Amino acid sequence: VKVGVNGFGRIGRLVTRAAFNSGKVDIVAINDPFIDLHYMVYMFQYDSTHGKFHGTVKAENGKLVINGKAITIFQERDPANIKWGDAGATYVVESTGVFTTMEKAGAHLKGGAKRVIISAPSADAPMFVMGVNHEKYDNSLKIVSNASCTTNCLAPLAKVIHDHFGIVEGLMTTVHAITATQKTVDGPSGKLWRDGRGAAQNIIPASTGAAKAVGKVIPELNGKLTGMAFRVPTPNVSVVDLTCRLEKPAKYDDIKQVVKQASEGPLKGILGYTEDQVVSCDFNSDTHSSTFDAGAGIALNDHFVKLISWYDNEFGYSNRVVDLMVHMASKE
Amino acid sequence: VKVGVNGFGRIGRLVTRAAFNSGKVDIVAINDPFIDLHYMVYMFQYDSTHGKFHGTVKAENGKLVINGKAITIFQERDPANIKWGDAGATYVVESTGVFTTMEKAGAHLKGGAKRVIISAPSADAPMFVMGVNHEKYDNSLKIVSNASCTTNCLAPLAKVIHDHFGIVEGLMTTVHAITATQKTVDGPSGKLWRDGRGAAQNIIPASTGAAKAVGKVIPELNGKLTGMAFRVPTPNVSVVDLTCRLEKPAKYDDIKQVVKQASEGPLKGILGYTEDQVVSCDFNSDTHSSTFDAGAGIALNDHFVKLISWYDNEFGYSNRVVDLMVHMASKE
Amino acid sequence: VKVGVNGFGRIGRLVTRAAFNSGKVDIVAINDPFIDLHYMVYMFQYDSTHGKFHGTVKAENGKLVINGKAITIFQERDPANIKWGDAGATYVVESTGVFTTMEKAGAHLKGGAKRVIISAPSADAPMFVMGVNHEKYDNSLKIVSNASCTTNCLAPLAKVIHDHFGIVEGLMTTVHAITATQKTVDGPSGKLWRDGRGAAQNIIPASTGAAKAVGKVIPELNGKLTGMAFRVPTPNVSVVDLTCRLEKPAKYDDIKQVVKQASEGPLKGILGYTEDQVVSCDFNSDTHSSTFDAGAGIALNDHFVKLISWYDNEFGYSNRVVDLMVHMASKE
Amino acid sequence: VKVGVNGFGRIGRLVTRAAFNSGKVDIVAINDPFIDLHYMVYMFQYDSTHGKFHGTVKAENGKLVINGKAITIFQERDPANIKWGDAGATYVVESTGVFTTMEKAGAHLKGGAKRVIISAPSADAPMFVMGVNHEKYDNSLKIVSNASCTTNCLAPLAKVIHDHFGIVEGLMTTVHAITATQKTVDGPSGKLWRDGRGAAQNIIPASTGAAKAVGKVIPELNGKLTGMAFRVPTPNVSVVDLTCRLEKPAKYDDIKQVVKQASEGPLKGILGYTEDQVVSCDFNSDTHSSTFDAGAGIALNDHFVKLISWYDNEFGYSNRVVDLMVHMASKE
Ligand SMILES: NC(=O)c1ccc[n+]([C@@H]2O[C@H](COP(=O)([O-])OP(=O)(O)OC[C@H]3O[C@@H](n4cnc5c(N)ncnc54)[C@H](O)[C@@H]3O)[C@@H](O)[C@H]2O)c1
Ligand SMILES: NC(=O)c1ccc[n+]([C@@H]2O[C@H](COP(=O)([O-])OP(=O)(O)OC[C@H]3O[C@@H](n4cnc5c(N)ncnc54)[C@H](O)[C@@H]3O)[C@@H](O)[C@H]2O)c1
Ligand SMILES: NC(=O)c1ccc[n+]([C@@H]2O[C@H](COP(=O)([O-])OP(=O)(O)OC[C@H]3O[C@@H](n4cnc5c(N)ncnc54)[C@H](O)[C@@H]3O)[C@@H](O)[C@H]2O)c1
Ligand SMILES: NC(=O)c1ccc[n+]([C@@H]2O[C@H](COP(=O)([O-])OP(=O)(O)OC[C@H]3O[C@@H](n4cnc5c(N)ncnc54)[C@H](O)[C@@H]3O)[C@@H](O)[C@H]2O)c1
Repeated sequence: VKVGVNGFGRIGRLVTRAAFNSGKVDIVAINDPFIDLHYMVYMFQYDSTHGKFHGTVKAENGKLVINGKAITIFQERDPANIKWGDAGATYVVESTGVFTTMEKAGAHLKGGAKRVIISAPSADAPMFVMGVNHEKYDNSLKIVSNASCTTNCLAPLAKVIHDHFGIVEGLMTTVHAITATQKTVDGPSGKLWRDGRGAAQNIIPASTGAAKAVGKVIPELNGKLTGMAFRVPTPNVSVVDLTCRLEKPAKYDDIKQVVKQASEGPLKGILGYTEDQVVSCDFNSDTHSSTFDAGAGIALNDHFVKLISWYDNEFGYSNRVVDLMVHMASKE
Repeated sequence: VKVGVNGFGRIGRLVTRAAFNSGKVDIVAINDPFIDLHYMVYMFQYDSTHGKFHGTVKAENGKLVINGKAITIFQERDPANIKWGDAGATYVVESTGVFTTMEKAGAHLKGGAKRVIISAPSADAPMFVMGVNHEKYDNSLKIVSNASCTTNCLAPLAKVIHDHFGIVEGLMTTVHAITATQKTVDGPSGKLWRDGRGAAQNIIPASTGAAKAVGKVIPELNGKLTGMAFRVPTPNVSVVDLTCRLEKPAKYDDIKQVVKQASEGPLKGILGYTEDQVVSCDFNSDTHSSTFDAGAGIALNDHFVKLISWYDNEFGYSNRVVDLMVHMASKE
Repeated sequence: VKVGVNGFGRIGRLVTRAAFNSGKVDIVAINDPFIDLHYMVYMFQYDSTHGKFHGTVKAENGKLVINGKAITIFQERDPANIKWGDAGATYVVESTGVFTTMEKAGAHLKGGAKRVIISAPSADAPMFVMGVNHEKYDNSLKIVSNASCTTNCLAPLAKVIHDHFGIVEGLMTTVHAITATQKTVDGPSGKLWRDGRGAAQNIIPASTGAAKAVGKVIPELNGKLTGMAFRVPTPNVSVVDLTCRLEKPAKYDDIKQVVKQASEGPLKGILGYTEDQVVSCDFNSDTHSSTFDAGAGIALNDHFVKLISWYDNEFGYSNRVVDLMVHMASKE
Repeated sequence: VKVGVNGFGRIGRLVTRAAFNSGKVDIVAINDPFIDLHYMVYMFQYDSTHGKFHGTVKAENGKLVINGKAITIFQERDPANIKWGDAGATYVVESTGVFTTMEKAGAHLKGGAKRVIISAPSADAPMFVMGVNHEKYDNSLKIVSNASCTTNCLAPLAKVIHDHFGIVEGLMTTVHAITATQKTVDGPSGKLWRDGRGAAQNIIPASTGAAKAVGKVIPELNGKLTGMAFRVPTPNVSVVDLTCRLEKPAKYDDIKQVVKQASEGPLKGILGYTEDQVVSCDFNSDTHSSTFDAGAGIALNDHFVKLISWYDNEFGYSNRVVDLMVHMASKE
């Protein structure tokens, strides 16, 4: 399938890296009004977090050429003015953070594209998570969402645990790395005041919808989960801390067995498992959605427990975008 | 009342700063084999976290003089070889991290001191927390402990909540700043392998006894609490995240009213209260033990809730050491 | 004397802090289209780098009131649409970073202000540096500039050394803390590509005009100095490293004596001197423009030498703005 | 040639990585009293800066097995008690930082080893630098030194420039990343006071012998160079800033040509060259000793210039150790 990209940021660029890594998806066009053709070369070649690109990159005849495949470049602010059709782009990835409703994202179809994928949650487009509800996707749907990074970590874990023991109620905290909507020194952040204070200096509390959204993707758990977040001064990689009460009694060692079996069968590639003494930098550029840390958790008794799971928020999420589009294309 | 210090580190120096500010406690001797007389002047004058000392500091006749008070300096590795009595030291503060049992800390009395206070938890000496059980102290006790920084934050908050609504069960996480037992780059750390990885780079999980210890200080809650910790890259100030279940039903607003009343009456100076949009740097050099953040917490139901409280782990703890010794002395 | 502020950022707010502390300058109006009235209270009360404000701050009748003085608030993007005169603002401080030429800054006079001071270098307005050329100011000048933070550190030091021994030639490097034009993660930065890479992760080279500009402020040194900069991951405080060649021979001790004498006489308050073992945090909220570090420098010969000087780039500069306006007003 | 390692730290472990990468050197024994057999596996597998080892690692029959080669493990404090001979170790790498003179390092020959290489400067063993004086090595010599990380960056650059234009005099500064002799919070550091202040918080000045040592390795430049250092809060990668005066006149573009030619001929693999807009993270795990940055430097005139060169202090240096031992072995 042939693909386009709107917004060449952290997610936009890493999705592009992943597609050339696989060879199931082919990238044929890119739009970003604030990055010119020569500046694109530089930003794709060099990366502070994940390292130099292994391959070749240059500019020839007004196009971007990676490993020898030529790509068409555009520079528009309004999405209705982009000529996707002429270039041959059948699916579009929307990753600017500015167009997350159905009305707004709809503008792409006007330029001659078939379907659109939003790289964030949505107030009204239907949400999917690979491993959990992806089989509910249908070819009547022209606009869809891949949810948030945090929701892709929490959802696979809660499904296994709910199926085998049963969840009565629960509360979540995430300790999360820094992103591009934060600030270097104290400053203006609009309506959300704590989010504008110095990012290199502070621990910062913040809101999250990620836990209530599990209830859309798993109906049975609707109304039984919620949570919050802290932002801390590391540049990539994050962690989930889930505290919950169970229906059926369960020793800690029984919980471990069930999680390892799922990682070796149906959820291979998505949910991992480990007993080593790891820390955050050990998961930099890891491709899983969720990895269970067996040593770091604890139980008060047979009905009340605390569980711990790690995730690369940039590079894990990027690879789930590509997987989603492949599934979709097999149902055309 | 006149006092001695064994260990001139982060706690040892800041206790000394607090006592000169207050003026009920008087410091008359100091022991540290690794810091000579001229080096002591430099370390007390300048501080990276809390700033310059306002006052005068100099060296005269082989003694350390601050605002005109002369202090006797010693350099011994073995605590039994030290002559406290001769210098006139009636209480000793033990803050080296190496002598935390009753056998080991007992050596100070062989040198002619009356009573000893350990600045950390203990396997066998009795523990106290101002505001919670300090009225159970009595004259027969020669060796005592002031517990940990985390236990001084959690204990006051749980006593209010247990008294008014009742705690059935609960689980705790603390997000904590870096300390002097960590390492600048990957290296050896003994039995705890995760503790030696790079402190400037990582989020690091670790164990903590601070929640079980609440059960010794408040007998009724023995066996109903436990928890863990993460270490993150800030130089000072930490936070508690308590998830718990209640006996009597309670709306969020009712919980707020009960906490504000306690802060304004019998726990004034120990427990604070706030509704402003705060972050970690806002509590640097604050003197409270625990401050409730009303905006950051959340409730699932009338029986299931998440509560949030801040603490300066260096400077809050230092001031509680001083308060304890005053109580003690006024009962001799 | 009564004054206005256009741009309530890091400099705009700290100038305001300095004036209330001193008491010769009085603030009566403030303009910032992106910070509303209630948001202003919060940003002035709490500060990550310098700490809480000691005083009272509140909102009453649509005006901002600090220790009982009411201030008029405006919200305009175009500086010509602003009514300075009506509020009683005789001088205006221009600290947005967007209006640094004479055409552009001229718009403030159309609103009824007398004189304007630009808080940055300028292509065409005349530049002044207290201690060096401030006595050349005169009444005919309606628009002026206070130069950059780096130029206020270098200029006083070079004038002493040129007067006593003579400078043939020289080259400068500054190691500088992070500012608000940098980025949290890899991203777009216009014409300067290196400036947009992750600020928490990297050492970053950049250009600076600060050394050539010394040649406008001291005509005799025109064409004999230039330099560059590196940006590093601290939140405040910077350092100068000057390498130079001399006309008259000079031992290191002779250089020290000449610098101490100037600090104790005609440059008191501007140029400091020290022989203690200092580091960067020791100068946080210091009010000098330049402090000579005697231990850190070194000489190859009696004609070839390396000199080292520290500066608080936020709070030192803020106090020089206030001093300039006093001089000006006492000559009306 | 068969090789042993004393001190399994940052350098000790990365040298071991490099030798299995090449296949010119074979590692057969390791000594470290503070890291037991099972702890060695963990520290070699996982790395915060350079990433997971690509290969296999396990423990079998009391030995360490990497990619299937078995290695003998020892646990001694005194180097005279190690049985190098029995294990078959013909050369020994000394990387503890405690044994840097000829007397002290001599103890290894008593255990039955042939020659020793010190991974640091030395008060009396003879020093070498690949690319510059390695051809002066002789088979009469039993104990030798590979100099410091900084000296391996400066020396190759100064040789090219001195040969083509001539150096009359010069002064150096290095901006340098953090290491394991620093501290997480303010504390005791012995005789060097600034070196014990908080490493995550400050810019710290320090001494260096690296520039005078160039005069041993290049006799003609003895007495014409010296310098100093700043330490800053990044975990790896450093930079050199050399300011110097020339004999023969030279335009900037002439200096560039000469440096590029040397990088493509005799000094290929040791000295690099670049015109792109790079920053520090772009050189993480780079194998060169010195890379010239052409955009970042500047000239005041035809006789007076400032030059800039980057270096991975951990991973560049490690690969030069291995190269030295190969050369040596060809002269047996
Ligand atoms: N950073 C993460 O870990 C992460 C994880 C999951 C989801 N996301 C989501 O992905 C989106 C972007 O995240 P990001 O981290 O890549 O931000 P980013 O700033 O790194 O990237 C955004 C890009 O959008 C471009 N852009 C802006 N306006 C545009 C327009 N009108 N037309 C075309 N291009 C435009 C910018 O030039 C920029 O390159 C957000 O909605 C975010 O919620 C981020
Ligand atoms: N920093 C905190 O958050 C905190 C809070 C509460 C309690 N504590 C506890 O206080 C104790 C001290 O902590 P710190 O943070 O000051 O550590 P630190 O390393 O800053 O201080 C320890 C000091 O003890 C000295 N020392 C070592 N051996 C000695 C001996 N034989 N005689 C005299 N002095 C000796 C060292 O030179 C050093 O000055 C620890 O047990 C710690 O757990 C720390
Ligand atoms: N921080 C330093 O070290 C330093 C030192 C000396 C000089 N300066 C200079 O001072 C100037 C301001 O610097 P800063 O560090 O406070 O930046 P900042 O971003 O902290 O402050 C800029 C402020 O200007 C406001 N602004 C933008 N457009 C405006 C408009 N039309 N009207 C009114 N306000 C507007 C923003 O909301 C913001 O509050 C810059 O030119 C900078 O170069 C900075
Ligand atoms: N870090 C760098 O960038 C760098 C660069 C060039 C040279 N060096 C030099 O290499 C040496 C070590 O540097 P490092 O960064 O690897 O320090 P490190 O702490 O990382 O490694 C030192 C190791 O020595 C072991 N050790 C200590 N005493 C011992 C003994 N008696 N016997 C056996 N083993 C012992 C320790 O257990 C530790 O593993 C120093 O001399 C340093 O100057 C370092």
